[PDB]
Amino acid sequence: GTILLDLAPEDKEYQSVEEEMQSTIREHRDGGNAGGIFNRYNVIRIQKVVNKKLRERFCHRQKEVSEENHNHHNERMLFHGSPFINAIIHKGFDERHAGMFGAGIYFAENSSKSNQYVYGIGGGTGCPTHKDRSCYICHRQMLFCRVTLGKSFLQFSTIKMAHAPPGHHSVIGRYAEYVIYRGEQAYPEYLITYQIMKP
Ligand SMILES: O=C(c1ccc(F)cc1)C1CCN(CC(=O)N(Cc2nc3c(c(=O)[nH]2)COCC3)Cc2cccs2)CC1
Ligand SMILES: [Zn+2]
Repeated sequence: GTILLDLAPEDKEYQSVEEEMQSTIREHRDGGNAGGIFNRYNVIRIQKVVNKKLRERFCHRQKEVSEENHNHHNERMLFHGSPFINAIIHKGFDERHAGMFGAGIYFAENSSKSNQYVYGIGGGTGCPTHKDRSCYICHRQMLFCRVTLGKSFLQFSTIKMAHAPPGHHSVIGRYAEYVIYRGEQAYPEYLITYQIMKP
């Protein structure tokens, strides 16, 4: 099954991920409505996710994508946030649960943007305990994942697509939203447990 590797705060790895999480905070059109109001996370712990089977599907899909894209993975580390993280680290991303660019699995370069989703679309009703979307008490989680974009399609309006266009493997949707339509194309590498910190 899935085991979690407990990175150390003094790990050059750990540090690299918190810096990506910390440096990609930004302001959002909703004025902090969904994700709450903060300038910085209090990173409780960072964990590397290890799953035999998920690595295998990810590796296998990696080859097909490659053959169809001048033999390049075109992989990327992107943040994903969801109320579904527990199932994702245990069974991987599932497009059968899959928006502005169709029935896909969404990622983004800004940790803050994924933060909006940890309690659901538009932040839902905030933490279960304090019903607070800006809650500074409750621990949140997100994922820094390896994503196989393959040959990306670029959409510029909103479109309801089920799969990437032929010859493509992902959709970059315009801030850009990274969308794949196959779970295998993302592995959930880093489980991040954190708090938003009152400014
Ligand atoms: O893989 C999935 C899964 C796996 C296992 C399981 F048990 C249940 C689902 C699903 C597949 C559909 N996914 C769509 C999705 O990612 N949603 C949230 C979301 N949207 C965006 C970003 C982000 O970080 N998270 C970042 O960019 C902006 C869009 C949109 C959302 C829909 C519902 C809640 S958030 C959400 C996860
Ligand atoms: Zn709370």
